[PDB]
Amino acid sequence: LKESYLEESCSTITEGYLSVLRTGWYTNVFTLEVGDVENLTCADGPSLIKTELDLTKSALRDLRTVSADLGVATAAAVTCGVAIAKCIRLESEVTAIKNALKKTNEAVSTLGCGPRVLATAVRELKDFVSKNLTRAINKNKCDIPDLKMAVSFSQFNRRFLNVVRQFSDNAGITPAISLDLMTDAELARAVSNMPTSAGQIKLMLENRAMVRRKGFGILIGVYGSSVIYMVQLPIFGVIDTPCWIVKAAPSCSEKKGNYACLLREDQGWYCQNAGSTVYYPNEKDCETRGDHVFCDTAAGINVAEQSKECNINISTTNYPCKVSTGRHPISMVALSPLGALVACYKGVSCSIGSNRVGIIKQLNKGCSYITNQDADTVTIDNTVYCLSKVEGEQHVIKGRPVALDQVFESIENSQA
Amino acid sequence: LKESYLEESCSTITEGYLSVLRTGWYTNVFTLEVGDVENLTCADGPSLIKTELDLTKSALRDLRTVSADLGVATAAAVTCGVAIAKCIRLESEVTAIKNALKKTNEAVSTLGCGPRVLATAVRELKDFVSKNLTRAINKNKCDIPDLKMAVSFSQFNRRFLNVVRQFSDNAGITPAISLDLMTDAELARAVSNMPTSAGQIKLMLENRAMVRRKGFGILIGVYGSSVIYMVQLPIFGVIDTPCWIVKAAPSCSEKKGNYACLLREDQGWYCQNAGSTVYYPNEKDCETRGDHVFCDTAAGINVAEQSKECNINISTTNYPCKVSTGRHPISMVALSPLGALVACYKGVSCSIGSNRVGIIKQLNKGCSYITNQDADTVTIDNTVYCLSKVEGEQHVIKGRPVALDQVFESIENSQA
Amino acid sequence: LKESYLEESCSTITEGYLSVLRTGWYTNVFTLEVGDVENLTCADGPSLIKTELDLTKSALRDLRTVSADLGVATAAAVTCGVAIAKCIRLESEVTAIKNALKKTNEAVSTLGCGPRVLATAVRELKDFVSKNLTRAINKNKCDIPDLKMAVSFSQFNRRFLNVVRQFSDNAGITPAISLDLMTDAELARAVSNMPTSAGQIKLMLENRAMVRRKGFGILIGVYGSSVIYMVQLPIFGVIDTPCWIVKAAPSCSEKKGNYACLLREDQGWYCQNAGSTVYYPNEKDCETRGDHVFCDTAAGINVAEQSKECNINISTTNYPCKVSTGRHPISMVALSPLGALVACYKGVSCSIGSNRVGIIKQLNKGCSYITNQDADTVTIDNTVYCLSKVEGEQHVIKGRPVALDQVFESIENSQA
Repeated sequence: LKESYLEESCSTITEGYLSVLRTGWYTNVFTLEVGDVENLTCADGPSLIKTELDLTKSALRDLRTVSADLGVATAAAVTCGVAIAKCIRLESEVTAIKNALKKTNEAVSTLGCGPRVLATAVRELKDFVSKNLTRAINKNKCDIPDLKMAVSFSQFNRRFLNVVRQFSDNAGITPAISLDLMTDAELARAVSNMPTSAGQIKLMLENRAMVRRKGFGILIGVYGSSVIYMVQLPIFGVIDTPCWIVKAAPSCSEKKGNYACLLREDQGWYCQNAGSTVYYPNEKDCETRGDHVFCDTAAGINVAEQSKECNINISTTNYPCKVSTGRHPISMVALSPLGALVACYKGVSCSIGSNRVGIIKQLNKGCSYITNQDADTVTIDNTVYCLSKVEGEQHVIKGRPVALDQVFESIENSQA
Repeated sequence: LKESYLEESCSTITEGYLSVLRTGWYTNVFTLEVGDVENLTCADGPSLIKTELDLTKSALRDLRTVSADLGVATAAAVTCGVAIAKCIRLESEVTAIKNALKKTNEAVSTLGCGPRVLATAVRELKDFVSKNLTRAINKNKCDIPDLKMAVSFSQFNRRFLNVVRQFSDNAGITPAISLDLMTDAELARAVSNMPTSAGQIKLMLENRAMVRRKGFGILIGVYGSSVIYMVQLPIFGVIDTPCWIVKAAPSCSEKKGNYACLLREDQGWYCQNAGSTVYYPNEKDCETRGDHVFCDTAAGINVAEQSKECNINISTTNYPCKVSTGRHPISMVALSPLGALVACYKGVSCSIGSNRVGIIKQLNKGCSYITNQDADTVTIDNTVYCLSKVEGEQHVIKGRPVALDQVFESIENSQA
Repeated sequence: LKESYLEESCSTITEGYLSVLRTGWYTNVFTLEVGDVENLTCADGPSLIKTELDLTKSALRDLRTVSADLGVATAAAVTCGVAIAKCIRLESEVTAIKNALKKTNEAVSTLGCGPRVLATAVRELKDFVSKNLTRAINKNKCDIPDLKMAVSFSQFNRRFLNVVRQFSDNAGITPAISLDLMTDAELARAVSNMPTSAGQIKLMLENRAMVRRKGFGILIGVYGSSVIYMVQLPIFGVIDTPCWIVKAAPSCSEKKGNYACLLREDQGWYCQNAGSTVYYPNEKDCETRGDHVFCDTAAGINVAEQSKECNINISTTNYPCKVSTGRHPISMVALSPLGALVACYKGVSCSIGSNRVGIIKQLNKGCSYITNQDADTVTIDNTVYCLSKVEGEQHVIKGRPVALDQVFESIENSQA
């Protein structure tokens, strides 16, 4: 909640973060009973209930014609998911978990390889198909005067049909959990049943939309009158360790109308997990929510603890800070948590504006750091960048503005 | 509508374009009245209307469990969008705009920070919930013999449920405007109310599907019986300035079975806006529609006016034309507006075919330029490239085929 | 089904593949009859059937307000698709194919430019609109006591409305075929009608979900009471030629706490088609299904047959094997078909685990090759990588671990 501007490097650092680290996967297997619906037929000619039965059977048979045979964390995670659809048909665990879920609509159970996985039953469609609807469909009569029967049917199989749309349209693995895959109460029962300490399950529950976004779904298959799928939910088994984030902007010097520029390439996320610092170089591997930060940890890299020497004595530091270099001039804005680093050079015009006072001042050629208490908006030409009004303490560390040590090594080698 | 082939560089230039430049964002805030639907309950056991009420209340409460806390133009644009959802709950402007939209279903109004934003009301669901439906749900009786009441209910809340699907499934920010977020008449009222000159609003209206594609949606929140969302629509405030587009293909020379190749890296879009030339290096930042070109301008870079010297005297030119170089042979086709540059080298076979005459001739090893009046199709091996039949005048500029001046500087440095 | 581990290069090769090569596009044009539905109006005030008619007419008119004007294979393919929507409105082939599909609901016919394209009719909505429904809507009376009429209407136009959602939401070109664009029976009739030999159509039919994923849809337009769209289905006209796939992992050597590392950059897919070897460098250009491999061939590059000399004598080989080089240490796992190459260096811990025995052993610093019969899982720190249990024969080829010859050329040039 305390941000430091490195005057010496035209850069920012943002501190004060709590990890929410994805360390594992929780499997919520759902079983949707459709019922013995294949052995029902409408022979009283064309009918609305007949059209719904033919639609239901066509979507079900279309799902029975379905068969299977990236940033790093997700690929290791998918290898997990495949492992669980496999061990499922294994030893017909179906038969086992089937016996286990007749008894109840929600239960915990160790799978052949599964370490006590979650099983949730949704049987409304079979009971309706079996009880109310199948008695009205005995004797092959569907143009019944009971129009109520047709409307209950299209409403109750709607969840299954959209479920079929969601599985047929995405070739078996949705990237997240829709409210039709798992409602919120079922989502909450599954999130609540995860194996971690109290603060982690409670915190994951709060922001359960992130559990939705970071999880995904796998088709297991159709067996008779049973619909089977599984949802992989990220277990954020690690919370409240230090994280901090690093931003940087181009440092350019001009002599005689010509430019020499350099830029730090160590932007992105850093976290202190298990005695090492993990770098999440891409934005998408981590995600902020207020003061808490959600990261998939398998997406990070163990880097040496050496990054604080990149702030204190960056030229003279022992680990070589990686940088790139350039020969022709640029201009841009890298927005920061409590401001913006604005590199505004000849050829562009930059300004800061206020939602209360209007444009305050055009901003200077060179590297400038602007605070989000200072301005409400920044503009470069016609590109508009507005800014947040979030509060916290900011600080300036005075100093004059391939591995960077390979740039010093390249210059130093060419002159002797 | 006049294309020039640069024989001297194996390259094309396409001229004759009218800008449609995204210069701003128009905010269309929608208010969907759901009604006082929470205080209705069905106590006459399980029912179709009860299931619809429980579904409606579950989707609404699921949306009440929703909370928040890339090519450059879009990120600056999102900072806008966040600014507007913030200033909305501010000073409960809700209460203000609420007072303002009771009076009418469509109106203009300055927001606390909003410079006269658009407000659109859609109240059908509350009035139905309140008038026809709530009187039939008094006294907690839902298995009524009026089946008409249940069908009007599922049809009228369908817009809200798909609206809920669209907001719950995308974690609050859709990338575009579906016909369920904003119908065409509401889309047209909002596009029509934008702040620019007549030719721009009329032209944006024509191709309003691009306004759909370039805009996006933000969830604001649920308050009581009111549903609130906002749609950011791009204001293409700039039209009919010169744009032109540059394509290039590999120029390869062979000696003794060995290749030396070079390629211009200045492909992409160029526009003359406000005294500078803006380069849109990625295709997606600009989009053609006939003779008009749609660009998001915040996606471009002010480059010096020096690019025409890259055509006249490219080796000797003063700004250094950026190029890359290579040592091992390749082969490819870069399709152009009125043809194709085909670099066809040893190892591949290339041909042009006609939909009328069939294969005309196999095309030559080397760099060839083919016109879309010349052929209907071009093939390299089994990769098929067909071509358009669009008309306009083509011209050949005769000439023998890191910054390119850094390639001349590198060769020139190594021999003395 | 026989995998070779190159001990000499810390690398894997997987052999035993059957091509399923996308060599062409099959066009399935669908014609959906909506009926003369515009000339029907409901004047008996507000009604459910009236709301459905107004919705249907609003979605239809919204689709009448729709107008148009990447990894390489797809872009050449889209130029195909555009060619076919063009030649369609040409010579009003509509009128021709219209005459041709009155006679039947499915037929083959050469288009003006089309080489005998497929036409499929779906007319249920017009016949219902015309026969049962239009007689009940004569005399402008929609609040009829027949509630059955309203439910048949919303069910029958549902396919058209979701069809409209799918076309309005994606700006006219879906990336694949939903079950609502083409049901499985229509999908099967179209796949079955493709121009190739028996083994190819039969095999494509098996895994028709890949035909779905690799095809896409194009809006042609609305004319009166006729809905028109086309689906481009990939014709995998080539099957059962040799393919093989190459993986590699970093080879690192340490001296005095310092690292020198190199890595082969020739990972990806290789196929023997038409006398040349085609390289599919990106995963997405090819896709495995068991022992068969699905590739879009226009996505590949003709490379010289020289790659087997990259295995036998890679340092001394004549074509220069492309490699990159590095100066600072890394650590990672590249999973393989029958195992994993695990480069585990100082700073990380790696292990293999078993679903039966538990963690077997922590894995060694250095380059290790682990078989999927050997372990069920591998872990680096907290990043979990599990593994498959697929069977086949593995083999080790003993040997001590820019173009690679440019790395030998760079070292060799700097010392003399």
